[PDB]
Amino acid sequence: MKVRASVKKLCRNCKIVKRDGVIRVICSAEPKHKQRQG
Amino acid sequence: MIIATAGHVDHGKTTLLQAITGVNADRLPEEKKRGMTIDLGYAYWPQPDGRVPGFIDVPGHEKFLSNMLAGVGGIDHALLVVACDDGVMAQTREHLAILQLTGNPMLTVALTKADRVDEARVDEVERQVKEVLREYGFAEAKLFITAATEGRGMDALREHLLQLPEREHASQHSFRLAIDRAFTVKGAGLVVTGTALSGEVKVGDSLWLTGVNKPMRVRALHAQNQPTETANAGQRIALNIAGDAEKEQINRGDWLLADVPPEPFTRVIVELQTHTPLTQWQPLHIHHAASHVTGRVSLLEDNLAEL
Amino acid sequence: AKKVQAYVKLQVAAGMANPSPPVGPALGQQGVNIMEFCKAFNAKTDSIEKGLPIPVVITVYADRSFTFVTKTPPAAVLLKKAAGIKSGSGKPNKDKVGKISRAQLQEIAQTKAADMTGADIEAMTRSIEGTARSMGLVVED
RNA sequence: AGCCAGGAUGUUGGCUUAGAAGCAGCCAUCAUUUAAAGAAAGCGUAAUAGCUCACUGGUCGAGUCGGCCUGCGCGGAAGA
RNA sequence: GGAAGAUCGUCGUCUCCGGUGAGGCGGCUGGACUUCAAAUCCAGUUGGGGCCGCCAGCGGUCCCGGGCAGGUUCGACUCCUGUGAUCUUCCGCCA
Ligand SMILES: Nc1nc2c(ncn2[C@@H]2O[C@H](COP(=O)(O)OP(=O)(O)NP(=O)(O)O)[C@@H](O)[C@H]2O)c(=O)[nH]1
Ligand SMILES: [Mg+2]
Ligand SMILES: [Zn+2]
Repeated sequence: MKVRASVKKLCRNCKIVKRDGVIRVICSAEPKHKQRQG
Repeated sequence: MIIATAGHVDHGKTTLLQAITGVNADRLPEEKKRGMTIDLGYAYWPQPDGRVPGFIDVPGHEKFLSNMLAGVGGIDHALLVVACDDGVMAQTREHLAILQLTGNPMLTVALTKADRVDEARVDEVERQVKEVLREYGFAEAKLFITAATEGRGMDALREHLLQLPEREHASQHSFRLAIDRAFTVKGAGLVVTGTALSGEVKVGDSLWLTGVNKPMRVRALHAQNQPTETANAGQRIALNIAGDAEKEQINRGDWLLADVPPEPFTRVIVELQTHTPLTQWQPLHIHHAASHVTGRVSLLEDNLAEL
Repeated sequence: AKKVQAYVKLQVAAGMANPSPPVGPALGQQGVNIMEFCKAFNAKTDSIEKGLPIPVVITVYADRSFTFVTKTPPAAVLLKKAAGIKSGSGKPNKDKVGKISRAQLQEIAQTKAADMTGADIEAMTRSIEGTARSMGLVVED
């Protein structure tokens, strides 16, 4: 989790999802890549 | 009838000794503070019969092994306590191997924790012990299954205790004493306690203390909580001695004996018996009764070695 | 002898039986007898020349041994010792390591021809030579 | 697009050797078995096993790929 | 004895170091070395071991050396576990 304003994809398993209207990044295999509010 | 108790730690060996003798083995505050037998403690069982069997409780720890090695000198009989809960422990098997190598004439296996286990486990551990005896080349052994807190096996144990030989010694042997615990009592000097390998001693006798290299007159002695004018080999001997020697030079594993030894030698040959063969010129611990040494072994013909 | 378990084509030079520093325990991790990798290891070793780092297939099973077959010497060092000049470049376009001719390597490689893939003999020839030319040597043509 | 399967061998590849073998790089910058096979796009690891992916097949059955101009909205946006 | 701690090279001190051991510092022995010094390097601290020819009073073999042993780990003085040894401090030495 990090609130950085630019949430570019980092691994192939990273995928954008819009939850509660804010978009998220979740890299299934690699938790550290998880991001917020791009 | 000296019976030294050995076995893996906290398997009731102290409880057994309080059951038979009721002696408090602890002496140093730390072992009192920590509740374990950190170091050797002694029990004795005086009787109207006039013999006092000797009891030596020892740590089952390898770092503490150097003290147990202090206690294994002069044993008449060895009793390895084994809790029925886990059966024989690895420390117990180690002690069994050490007794087989030392050539102890006989040893008794005493099974504890018997009340907590069902009898089926009793017979199973009994079988397992009787198999292990053959593994170590043990001949006679009398297995006693008992809850020492309950006093269960006491009567069965008694007959065996009376069976145990006290070693005889020929009158013609140079007196030899292995020092164990040197502690002054405020009365009358040093009194150092140790096992007598051979010979008799009296208060008028002069002895020769090794490692201090000084003669020492005997002030007094107690045979086994049994003060007397004379002492014979085959028991722990409290020995109160005078002379120029002082505790700073005194060391456990120093010998007290009738005449000045020729000076100690590092090199020695030894017959080997081993569960598996040793290799030439390798570092190892030499452990002798009350003696720690470090040395390298070498192989000569077959089960012959140079230390 | 059984379904796939261990085997891959990897081993050191044929002069080192059961190597300890690059490998040691790593070769003993599974249940093949160590003897296979020392005594039977010299079988292909001195059969040709000592210390040919031929990869060997050994499917370690729990069922005593596995068939010994030390097959193909690696082409890389084979294009060193066979050419005779062990040195090279690693700079394919930036320098020319040297030159041999079709007569040596094209004849040498045929010993491996039974195992090497190819449509025809020359499919293997250009395939090795395209690798050998890319080794920085410019072979005669 | 899923689903089902493949996705080589000389490959511990010249240098440079703890070892970099598709997996920093010297350099991989070939070609070939056939469907291609990246002298390799990810990770795993000292690098190989290991799985993947690009890539080439099979099932499926009607629409589908990735950008440019774009108009309007979202985050970035905390004070008494 | 017990608990905890420091140290244990390959001449000493230190930096160390997991890529294969190296280096900074130092004392001394000489050489190159001057009238002596000083300095620079060189050369060197040569170490041990089972065994050998031995008493050869020594010299070799192979092997090893960060006290020694053990394991990693792919590879250890290097990481770590022990092991003692010396060394620091403290707990009690109760026939
Ligand atoms: N159920 C049961 N438990 C027992 C018996 N005897 C001893 N124990 C257990 O053993 C514990 C005491 O062990 P102790 O005798 O001090 O051990 P130790 O073997 O003498 N110590 P060390 O080996 O160092 O000399 C008691 O707390 C008790 O739980 C017994 O007869 N029955
Ligand atoms: Mg006890
Ligand atoms: Zn990512």
